[PDB]
Amino acid sequence: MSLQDAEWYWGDISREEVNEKLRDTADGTFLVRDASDYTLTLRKGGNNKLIKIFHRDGKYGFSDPLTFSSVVELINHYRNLDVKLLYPVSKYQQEAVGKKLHEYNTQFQEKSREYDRLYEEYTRTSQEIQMKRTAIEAFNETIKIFEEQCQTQERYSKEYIEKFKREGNEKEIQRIMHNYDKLKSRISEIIDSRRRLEEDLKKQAAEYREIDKRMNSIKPDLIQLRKTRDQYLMWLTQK
Amino acid sequence: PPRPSSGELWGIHLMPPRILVECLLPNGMIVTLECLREATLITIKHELFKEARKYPLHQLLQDESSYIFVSVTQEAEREEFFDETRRLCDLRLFQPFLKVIEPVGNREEKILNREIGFAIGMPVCEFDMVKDPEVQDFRRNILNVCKEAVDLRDLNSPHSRAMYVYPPNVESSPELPKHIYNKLDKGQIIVVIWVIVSPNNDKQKYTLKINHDCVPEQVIAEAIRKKTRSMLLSSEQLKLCVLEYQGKYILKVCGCDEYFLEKYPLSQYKYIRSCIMLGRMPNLMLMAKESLYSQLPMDCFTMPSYSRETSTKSLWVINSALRIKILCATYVNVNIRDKIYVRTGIYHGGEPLCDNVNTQRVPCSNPRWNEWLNYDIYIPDLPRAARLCLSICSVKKEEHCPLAWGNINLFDYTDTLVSGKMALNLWPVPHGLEDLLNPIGVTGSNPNKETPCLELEFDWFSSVVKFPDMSVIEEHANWRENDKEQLKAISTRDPLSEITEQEKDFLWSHRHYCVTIPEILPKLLLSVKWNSRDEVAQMYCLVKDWPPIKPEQAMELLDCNYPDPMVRGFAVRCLEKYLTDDKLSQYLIQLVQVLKYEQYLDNLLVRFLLKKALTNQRIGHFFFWHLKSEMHNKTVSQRFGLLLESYCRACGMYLKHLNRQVEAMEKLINLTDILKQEKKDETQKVQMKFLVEQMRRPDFMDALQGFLSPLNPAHQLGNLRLEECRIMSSAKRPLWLNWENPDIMSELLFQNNEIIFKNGDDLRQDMLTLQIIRIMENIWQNQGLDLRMLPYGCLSIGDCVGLIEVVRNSHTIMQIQCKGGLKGALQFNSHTLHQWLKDKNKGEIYDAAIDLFTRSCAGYCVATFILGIGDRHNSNIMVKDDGQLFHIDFGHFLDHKFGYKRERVPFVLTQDFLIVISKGAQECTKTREFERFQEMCYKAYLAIRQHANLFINLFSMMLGSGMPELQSFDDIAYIRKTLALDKTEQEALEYFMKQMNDARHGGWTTKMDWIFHTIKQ
Ligand SMILES: Cc1ccccc1[C@@H]1NC(=O)c2cc(NC3COC3)cc(NC(=O)c3csc4ccccc34)c21
Ligand SMILES: Cc1cc([C@@H](C)Nc2ccccc2C(=O)O)c2oc(N3CCC(C)(C)CC3)c(C)c(=O)c2c1
Ligand SMILES: Cc1nc(NC(=O)N2CCC[C@H]2C(N)=O)sc1-c1csc(C(C)(C)C)n1
Repeated sequence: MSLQDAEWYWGDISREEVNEKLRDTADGTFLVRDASDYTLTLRKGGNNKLIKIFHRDGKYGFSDPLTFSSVVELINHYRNLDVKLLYPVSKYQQEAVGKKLHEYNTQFQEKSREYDRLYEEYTRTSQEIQMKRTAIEAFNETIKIFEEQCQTQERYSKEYIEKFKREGNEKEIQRIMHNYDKLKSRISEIIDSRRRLEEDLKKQAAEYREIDKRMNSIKPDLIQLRKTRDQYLMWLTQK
Repeated sequence: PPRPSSGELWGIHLMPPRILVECLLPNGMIVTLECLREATLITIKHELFKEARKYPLHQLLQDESSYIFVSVTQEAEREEFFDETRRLCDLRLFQPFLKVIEPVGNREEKILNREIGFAIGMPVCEFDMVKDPEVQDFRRNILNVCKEAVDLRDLNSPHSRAMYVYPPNVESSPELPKHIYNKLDKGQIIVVIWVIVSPNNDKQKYTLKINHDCVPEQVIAEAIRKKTRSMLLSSEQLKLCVLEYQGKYILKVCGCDEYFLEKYPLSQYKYIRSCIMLGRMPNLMLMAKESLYSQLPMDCFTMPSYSRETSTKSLWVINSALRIKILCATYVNVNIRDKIYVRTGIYHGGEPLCDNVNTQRVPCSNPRWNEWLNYDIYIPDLPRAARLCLSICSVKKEEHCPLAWGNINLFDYTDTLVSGKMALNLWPVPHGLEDLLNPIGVTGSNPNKETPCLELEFDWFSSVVKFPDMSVIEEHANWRENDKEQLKAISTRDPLSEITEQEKDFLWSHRHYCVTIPEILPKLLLSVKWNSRDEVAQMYCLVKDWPPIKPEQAMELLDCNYPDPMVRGFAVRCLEKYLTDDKLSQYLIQLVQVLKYEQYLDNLLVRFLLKKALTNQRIGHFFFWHLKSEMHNKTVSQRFGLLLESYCRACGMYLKHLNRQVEAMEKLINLTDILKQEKKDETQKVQMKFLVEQMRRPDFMDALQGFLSPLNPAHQLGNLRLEECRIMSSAKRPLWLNWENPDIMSELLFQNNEIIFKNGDDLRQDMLTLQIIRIMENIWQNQGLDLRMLPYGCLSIGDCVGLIEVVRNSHTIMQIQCKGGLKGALQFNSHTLHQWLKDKNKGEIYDAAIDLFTRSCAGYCVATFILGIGDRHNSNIMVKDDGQLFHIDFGHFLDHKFGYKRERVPFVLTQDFLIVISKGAQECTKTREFERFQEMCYKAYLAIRQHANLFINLFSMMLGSGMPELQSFDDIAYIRKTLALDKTEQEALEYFMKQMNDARHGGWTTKMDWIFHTIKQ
C-alpha cells in the first residue's frame, strides 16, 4: 500500500487505453484511474463497468457508509451481488533500446503493405466475379430471346415455304433457310461465348479463395504485431 | 443486378460512331443494320424496315408504329423500349441487338416500373423475386404511408399541391436577431415587385416600402395599391380592387424557383432575411395563381399489383437459459499453415447482454461442431432488441483470428422468437477489423449465397414464442429529499462524459423524479441493465409517459447507443410533433444514416421520413439522393432500394425530373471514367480536345441541358456554356460545368450556374463539415453575432461521386498572390493580399469590405480550430472579391493526417490577415481593429461551447456511415479538448486565448515555402 509502486497503477490515461486493456477478458483485468479523485475499473456481466471512490475526509469507500481510510486496503475487502476482482493488469510486461523494435515496426509495415496489396487483388477479383455472374445471366436472357426468335421464324415461314414448294421456287426457300441458319449460327456463338465465361468464372473463383487463404494466414500476424510496436512516453521524435 | 459501369456497351465505355446492330425482325428474320451511335430508335426502326424489305417474309411486316424494340440491358433485364426517342447509346445495352415485337399487357405499368427502376439504379423485377416475407410485407404495408401523404397533398386540391412542389423556404422562428432588426429602416424594408408585360418578355418595376412582418398576400396588396392608386378609383373601389385581387396572385424569387406560398411573415423567408443582413434589395416577381397551378400536372396514385388454431405461448412464461446448437459450416478458406472455432455472443445493440461462449476447436479441414451452447442469461430477461452475433475464427490461444461473421435478430419483425434450424451465409471481415465479433455490423443473412454458410438449430418449444405486448409489460412493471443538485449537473454533461456505477445506480434509484428533468433521459437509459425484465419493464412504462423533449435532444436517442424500439419510438414521436420541416432538412444527413441501425425494414422512423419526403419535395429531393448515394453498398442496398422504390412510386411527376438528373450524372460518370482510365496518359490539350468533341455530340447536349441541379433543385440548369466547361488540373479529372439560367429574370440573380463534378474522391466528409459549419453560423446568428460563413453546396451521389457548388468571384490565397499587380511578375509578400483587396474595393466600399473579411475570418478561425481543420494553407483558403473568407476542400486535409505530435501548429497566414483586418500599420499586433476581431472569436468560441451537445450528437449519428475518420467515439472525443468541456467556463476562454497566441507567434517565425508547404523554420 504505497502512493506509486507500479503493480496495477497507471496514470489518468484515457478511456481508450482502458477498454482496450480489458477487452475480451474474464471477470477481472482491472486498473486504477482518476476522475473529474479515484476511479476503479471493473468487468462483470460481460460488460465494462466503472466505479468512483470519494476520497473526502482523507478516507475511502464505495457505498454510503464510509468504511476505510486508505487506498490499497479498500481492494482487499471486496477482493475476497458485489462480485470479486480476479487478475490485475501489470505494469511490467512486453538498456536504451528502441532500435530492436524498429524491426517489429518494419515488419508491421511490411505486413501492412503485402496485406494491402492482397486486399487490393481481393476487391478487384471480388468485383470482377460479380461482373461475370451478371454477364452470364445476360447471355442466358439473350439466348432465350434468340430461341423465341427461332419459334417466330418456324411459325411464320411455314405457310410461305409450304407454298414455294408447291411452286418450285427453290432458290427462294434457300433465302429463308440461309437466314434461319445465320440465326442458329449466332445462337451457337452466344452459347459458346457464355461457356467460355463460365470457365473464366470458376477459374477466378478458385484464385479468389487462394487470395483469401493467404490473407487469413497473414491476418493473425498483423494483429499481434500491433502490440509489439509499443512506445515509451515522454521521449520526443523516433524513427 | 445493378450494372457496374456507366458505359454504353458491356465492357466498352463509348460506342464507335457507327455500330453494327443485329436486329431481330418480327417475321423471324435477322438482319444486321449499321446504325449511327447517336441515332434514335425512331430512325433506327425506320431504316430497319426499309432494309427489311430486301429480306424474305417482308410482306408480313406491319406498319412501323405497330411494333416496339426489345433488348437486354447491362443489368441483365429485358427492357421494352416504349420511349422511342431514346438513342442507341443511351439504352444501356449488354450487346448490340434489338428485337422487334408487338406490345403485350399493360403499357402504363410497364413504363412506371422502368421509370422507378431507372431512378433507383436497379430494376423492380428483382424485388418481386425476393421471397423474404419481411421484404414483401414492407413493400405491401409501406403503401399506407404513401397514400396518407398523397391524400394530404391532394387535400387542398390546387394549393396543397403547389405547397408540395414549392414549399416555403423559411427560418424556424419569425423572431429577428437584434443586429438584423437594426439593419432595416424602423421596422420596414424596401422591396421591388416585377411584372412580365408580354410573352416577348419585358418587365415593369414596383418598388415598395413594406413592414418586414407582412405576409405575401399583404405584399401583393401593396403592389396592387400602387398601381390602382394612379387610376381613377374611389376609396371603396381602391379597397375592393385589393380585396378581390389579393388572393389571385402569387410571389416568386426572381431568378430561381422559390415561391412565397404560405402566409409566413416576409422576413421569415430566407431570401428576404438574407437580403436584409447582406444589405441587398429583394427582387420578387408577381405571378398569377392560375399560371402556377397550370403547370402542376395533377398526378394520381394508383396501387400496384404487389398490394394483394396454432399453439402460441408468451416469452414472459418460458423458463430456461438461452441455448443454441452450432451444427455445421459449409467451407472455410484456410491454408493449412495454421484448428478453427465459432465464437458467439448475445448483444443489445453495441453492449453485450451476457458472457461470450465459444465452441470446441475442431480440425481445420473438417468444419463440424454439433454442440449445444449454453449462454449465461435468462430467456424472459431478454429485451425486444436482443440479437445474436457470431463468427468463425481460427487459432495460429497463441494467435486468434476471425474470418467470417454474421449477426441475427433473435426476434422476428412479427415479435416472434427464433425457433429451429436456420442457415446463415456469412459476411467477410472488413479491412480494418481485428475484433473476433462484429456486433455493430449489419444484421441479417448475406444475400450472396456463394459464401461460407454456417447452419444452426434453435431450441424448439411446445408452441410459438412471441414477445409480450406492452399491456403485459405494465403488469410486471407495477412492482425523497434533495439530491436535485447532481441530477441537474449530469443532465447538462456532454453525452461523451463518463457515467460511473455510483451515478448509474444513483440515476436508476432516483429515476421516478427524473421525469421532472426530461433532458436527462439519455443518461438514464445508459444507467439501466438491459438483461433484466424487471428494470426493462419499469423503463418501458416511464418512456411512454415521458414528457416531450427538444428534437435536438431526441435525435440522440436514435444513434448506436439506444437500440430499444420503445426508446426510438419515443424519439420518433418527439420528432413527429416538434421538429420543423426546416430543421428536418437541416439534419437530414444524420436522420437518413440513422435508419441503418433500426432492426427491421418497417418501423416508425422510415414511416415518418417517407411521409415527410412525400409531403415536402425539398425534403424528398435530398432524401432521394442521400439514399441513392448508398446504393453502391451491399450492406444497405436492400433497405435503401426498397425505400427508394416507395418514394419513387408515390413522389409523383418529380420522378421524371429525378430521372433527368440521374441520366445527366450517368453521362458525367462515364465521361470522367474515360479520362481517368483509357485516356489516362494523354495531355491536357488532347483530353480537352476530346471533351469539346464529345460534349458537342447531340446525345450529351440533350442529356445535360434543361434539368434541375441536384445541389439545389430550385436552380434550373439551361443550356451549356461550353466555352466555359473544362477539365480541372487535378489528377482525379474533375469537370467544370457552366449553365445558362433559363429563368425569365435570371438577370437579377444567378446569371451562370457553375458546378464541379468530381469522380474519384469521397465527398461524405465535406458534406458533414459544411453542414456543421452551416449550423455553427446559425447558432452565432441567433445570438446576435454576425460572423458570415460560406457553407457552399456539396452532394455525394454515389461511391466517391458527387457535385460541388462553385462560389463566384472567389480565389484562393495562392491565386491572389499569383497576380502581383505589375510589381515584377509573380513576386509577392504578405501585404499583397491586403493590396489586392484594396485595389478591388476602392472608396467607401473598402471599409465595408474589410469588415466582411474580419467577420468571415473570425468565424472560420474559430470553427476550424474546434474541429481540427485549422492547419490550412494558401491553396485551401479562398477570398471573394467583396472580401469574404472561407475555407475549402476539407476532405483533402482529412486524407492527409499516430498520436504524439500536433502540440505546436504554426499558421503562417496570420500575418497576411492581420494586415487585412487593420490597414497597413507596421505594428498591427495590437490595434483597435484587432481587439474587435479577438472579442468576436471569444463570443463565438463560447457560443459553440454552449451548444456542444448538439455537435457531439451530430457526429455520433454519423457513425453508421463508413467514414475512416468516424468509427469509434474516441474520434469524436477530440471536440472535448478544443471546447474544454471538463474545464471551467471562464477557464475554457483562458485556454482558447493561449492556443491562439501560440499559433500566432509560431506563424511569425516559420518559413512557409510556396509550393510544397514544407516549413524550413
Ligand atoms: C471526428 C472529430 C470530430 C470533431 C472534432 C475532431 C474530430 C477528429 N478526431 C480527431 O482526433 C481529429 C484530429 C484532427 N486533426 C489533428 C489535430 O492535429 C491534427 C481533425 C479532426 N477532425 C475531423 O476528423 C473532422 C472534422 S469535420 C469532419 C467530418 C467528417 C469526418 C471527419 C471530420 C479530428
Ligand atoms: C487573424 C487570425 C488569427 C488566428 C490565430 C493564430 N490568432 C487568434 C485567433 C483568435 C483569437 C485570438 C488570436 C490571437 O493569436 O490573438 C487564426 O487562426 C486560424 N486557425 C485556427 C486556430 C488554429 C490553432 C487551428 C490555427 C489555424 C485560422 C484559420 C485563421 O484564419 C486565423 C486568423
Ligand atoms: C466552392 C468553390 N468555388 C470555387 N470557385 C472558383 O474556382 N472560381 C470562382 C471564379 C474563378 C474560379 C477560380 N478561382 O479559378 S472552387 C471551389 C471548391 C470548393 S472544394 C473544391 C475542390 C474542387 C478543389 C475540391 N473547390
